[PDB]
Amino acid sequence: EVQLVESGGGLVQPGGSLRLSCAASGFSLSSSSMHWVRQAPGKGLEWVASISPYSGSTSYADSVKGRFTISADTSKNTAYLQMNSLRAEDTAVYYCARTKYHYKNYYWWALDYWGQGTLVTVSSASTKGPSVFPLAPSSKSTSGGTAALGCLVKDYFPEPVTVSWNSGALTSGVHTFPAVLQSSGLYSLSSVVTVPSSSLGTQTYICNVNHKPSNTKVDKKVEP
Amino acid sequence: SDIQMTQSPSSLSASVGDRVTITCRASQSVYYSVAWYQQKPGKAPKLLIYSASYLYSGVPSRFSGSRSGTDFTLTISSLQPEDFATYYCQQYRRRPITFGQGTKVEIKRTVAAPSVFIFPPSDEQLKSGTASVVCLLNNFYPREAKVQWKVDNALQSGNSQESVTEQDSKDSTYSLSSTLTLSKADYEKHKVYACEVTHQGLSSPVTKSFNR
RNA sequence: GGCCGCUCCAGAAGAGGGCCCCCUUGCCCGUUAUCGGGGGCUAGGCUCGAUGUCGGCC
Repeated sequence: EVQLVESGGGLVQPGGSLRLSCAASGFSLSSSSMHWVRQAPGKGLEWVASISPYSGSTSYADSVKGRFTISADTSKNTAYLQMNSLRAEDTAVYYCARTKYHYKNYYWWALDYWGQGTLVTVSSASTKGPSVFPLAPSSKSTSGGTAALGCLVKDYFPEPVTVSWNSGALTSGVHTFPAVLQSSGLYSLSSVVTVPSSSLGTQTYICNVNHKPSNTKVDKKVEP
Repeated sequence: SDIQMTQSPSSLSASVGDRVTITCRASQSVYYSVAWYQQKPGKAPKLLIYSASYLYSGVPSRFSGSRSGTDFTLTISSLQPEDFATYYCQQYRRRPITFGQGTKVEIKRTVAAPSVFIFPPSDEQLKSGTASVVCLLNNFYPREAKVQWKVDNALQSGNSQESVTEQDSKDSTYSLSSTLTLSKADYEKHKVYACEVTHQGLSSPVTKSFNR
């Protein structure tokens, strides 16, 4: 019944600007105060800004006082977050949320509907395609059990990459680790499989890396 | 002063059927102006409790909250499969609103030792001028493992990074990767590279090495 | 010394105000907005007063 679709986020360099838009459905903005809350990667939640469209009253966190501007447009039943002079500590998923207005309540309460968040990345990195190296089965396997092998996917930007093994023909035992931002602003990631050591000789293992935001497509054979 | 919300524990393991409690202390009194939220990975928070103990509509009655001074408790009477997620408290007695870091509610299972695998850098990478040494810890539990890198018996710091899967969809284990990145110059100055793993399921450390 | 006054300066000066704890808002209240009552600390810091070691005038 109630909906909150956010949009307008993405990738931007420090100093740059962005406009988030939280389109609401099923309720009127004038019966609500709207809020932006952010979740930096791996960290908790934090409140950015709020607005009450019925009155125009607005409020901001201190870290973003003077750079961000919340605003509403009730004819489009939509709220906006204008973000200027972005630093890298503004990188986060940005969730808008609603608190319903109740004429008997005397003050605002919890955030009772949330939208699914947009991602905002503030890096100086420039979109680059990944380099694929093989992670070879050891030339010392225990002789009669399982082996491990994989693909190393290094130096790509931005996320996400997607890995598959033998073009999807191999899913059992596949682990693709979450990507890691190295000390150079680029991402790195590994994907590994366990297979029987017997199959090492007479089964060829090829992983398929695909990075969309740079239209890259690799295919690496893994072999002793 | 911002009223801060401090949440413990950071995580915990339980099983379907368990009674589960999470707590959150406020830097100072917030009277009853605490709410509790549920969030599943990469998905929106949902509101469970407001006014420290009121059940927001549609929130299954298994959820309860209570107050003890500046201590706030969220309790799942009998734990369902849907309820493993991260839980956050929030205090709105004084603007600005503020959140605790969250309690992550993980699946309990038995201890499993990691199978450890070590991978030298590829000749391809070695030409580009860098060397990545990967060390893999497969299907272990609980999450707390330690991977110490030893280069010629010398212990390393600052030059590696770890990533860990979420709990496996079928057996609820973890897998972990640690990559020790060097420059090509440094990799060939040395001879023996070792990964040393310590975990509950391992009575003594598991070391795996190679030379070149 | 008289009369006036508070623009300034005093702190020699009340009352606002503020801070913390309790009561699920609990006399009446309440900005699309977090109060009231109770308990405890705040003084020269802000507003308003009062005052003179201040200012003016005859």
